[PDB]
Amino acid sequence: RAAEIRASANLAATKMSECVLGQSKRVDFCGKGYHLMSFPQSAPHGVVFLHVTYVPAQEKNFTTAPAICHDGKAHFPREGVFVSNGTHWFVTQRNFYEPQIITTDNTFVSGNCDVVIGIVNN
Amino acid sequence: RAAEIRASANLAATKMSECVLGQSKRVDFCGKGYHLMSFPQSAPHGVVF
Amino acid sequence: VEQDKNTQEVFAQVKQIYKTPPIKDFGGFNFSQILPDPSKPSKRSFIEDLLFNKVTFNGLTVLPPLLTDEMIAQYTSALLAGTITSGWTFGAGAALQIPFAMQMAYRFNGITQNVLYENQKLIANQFNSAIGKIQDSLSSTASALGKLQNVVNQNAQALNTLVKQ
Amino acid sequence: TEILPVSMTKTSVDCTMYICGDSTECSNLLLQYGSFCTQLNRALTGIA
Amino acid sequence: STNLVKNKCVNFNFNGLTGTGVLTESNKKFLPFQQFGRDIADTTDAVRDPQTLEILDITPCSFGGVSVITPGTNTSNQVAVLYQGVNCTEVPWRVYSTGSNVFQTRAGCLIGAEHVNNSYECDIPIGAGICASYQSIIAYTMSLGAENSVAYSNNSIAIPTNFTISVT
Repeated sequence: RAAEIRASANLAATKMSECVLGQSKRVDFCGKGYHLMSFPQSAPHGVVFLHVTYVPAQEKNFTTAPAICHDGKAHFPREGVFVSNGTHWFVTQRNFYEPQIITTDNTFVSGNCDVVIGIVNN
Repeated sequence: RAAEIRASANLAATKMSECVLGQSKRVDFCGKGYHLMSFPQSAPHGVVF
Repeated sequence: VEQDKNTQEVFAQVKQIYKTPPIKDFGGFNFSQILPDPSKPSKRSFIEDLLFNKVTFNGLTVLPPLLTDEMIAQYTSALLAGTITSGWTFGAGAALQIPFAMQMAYRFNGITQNVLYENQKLIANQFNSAIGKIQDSLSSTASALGKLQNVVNQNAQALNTLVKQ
Repeated sequence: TEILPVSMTKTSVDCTMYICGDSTECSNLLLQYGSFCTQLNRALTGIA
Repeated sequence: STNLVKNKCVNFNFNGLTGTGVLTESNKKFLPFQQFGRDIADTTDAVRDPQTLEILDITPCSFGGVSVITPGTNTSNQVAVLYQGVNCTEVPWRVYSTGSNVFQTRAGCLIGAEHVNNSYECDIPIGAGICASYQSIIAYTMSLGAENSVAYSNNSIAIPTNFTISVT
């Protein structure tokens, strides 16, 4: 039990200590998500841990595009993805939606639009 | 053996848990480089990573 | 009960049996044995079949696992299904789809995407034949399973010396 | 700077010399404990 | 001496060797110099009887532990009983054993419970993949969850607009 206690105590040492000093991505540690913090309280032989578990959620079935040609050249983007929410087309992110104008600042160019199947013209 | 297998299970729970579901900087525990995912299997009493 | 707790801990990591849709279309990717074959009633991969074959009273009862082996097989099929279609974001968020082909570009750009739409076959076939080589190596090479054999042989000899006592 | 053991000295035990000191009468009485020191030495070789 | 009976749990005194179990017909091959058998660690696994000189084999008659499935004395008072690892024909509680329904598991047999076709996130484990509950006792096939399929394509998305923060 003490080795179990010590394994749990090293777990406990790992959990409250680091579970506060920085973002720590290991699961079963502090949060099933992008870890940021935790808050412990004592108890007669042990501790309590509420975990910070940020979750993106409530998914749908919207649309996105593989690539967009512009003036004969194909675009494969660094950040700013081709998506659509139904009506208007924007450049956005991995996890959510935040539009930007397609510019040379937020888009990078790679290859011509004549070989890849499923390309859309713009 | 129950302590070691549960130490192995705590390892085993962790290997599938913290070695697939995101890209952290974990190395030399699960994986041997820029780790990206892993693909387990059953066994009689074990796992394959 | 802690072995039952052990098995549920190591195997029930996600909340439902997620599945990829049975069509396999990313851009020419081959990994026929990492998603198991639902035409087989076993719902397991081939390596598991060889795994099952390869390994070899006065009250020393065996109580069967609650998570019995077909459910263990159904669990691990989900755990194969969990990570190969839905990426790295469901431990950040919901198990929601985002395309795997541009996931291969970002799963590359952390290590730009001109290489993937032009060389989709090449970037794929690196992993494909290499996992193909090792899965053939898993199928062909025996004696790679010391530890479970060490656990079972020690425990069987633990049982055997226990009954030898 | 932190300091942490990583092994110990690898030790093994002759069952019958340590428990008898090379005595036939002692070892004969010792054999009726069955498989008694195979598991100790297995554990210690396992330790080894 | 008396007469010998096979495939029923009896107690036997074979030439001073006292033991318990179910005797049946053995496809093994005793040589004539053999007197009896054992297999591993001094348990007599087969015996040839001292008179008719025919081979029987012995397994001590099937048994296990008994477990009770009761959902709490505040919620109800009815039980289910598990017998661990027996085909539930060689049991001879006679008020329960004859009754409405008796069910048989790969880990033995269940008394006072009926199999259902359902699927539930089960709570009280039985063994062999079946588990029991009060819901009168049901035992069934546990569900891992709903089986659902996150569908991929290169040209579709699923955009969260809210979050589900869970704090445990």
